[PDB]
Amino acid sequence: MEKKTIVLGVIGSDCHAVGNKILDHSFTNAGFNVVNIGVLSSQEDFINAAIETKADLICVSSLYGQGEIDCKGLREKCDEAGLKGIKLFVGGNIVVGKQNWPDVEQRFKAMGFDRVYPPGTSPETTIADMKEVLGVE
Repeated sequence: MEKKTIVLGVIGSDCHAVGNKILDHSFTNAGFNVVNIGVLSSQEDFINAAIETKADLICVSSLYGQGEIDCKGLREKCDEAGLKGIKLFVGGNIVVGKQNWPDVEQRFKAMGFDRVYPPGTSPETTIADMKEVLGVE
């Protein structure tokens, strides 16, 4: 519930000249276990890194570099049910497009067990990482 295993990949909370801050409210945040999963999103190799964290909040700020394969890879990590991380947060996802976004996650977000980060993340997004992923918002 009050899980302390947040793992972030690819881009993320660093601040890629967002012009806000550094985005130090996702790193430690609640002083929980801060671990990096790595680039790409490769859920299979990150299953071995799930032994490490065993992240409840599996986030990858992968701009479709994960692909719809590895997107459906984390659906299989949930549908694994062996390893937790039923709640994912799909950072980036596509590019600039929220209001009337693609048919990609129109159907994949139909289930949308995960949330999505805007094309210009803020910690308002990770306010929701730690919110909905504790259990509910």
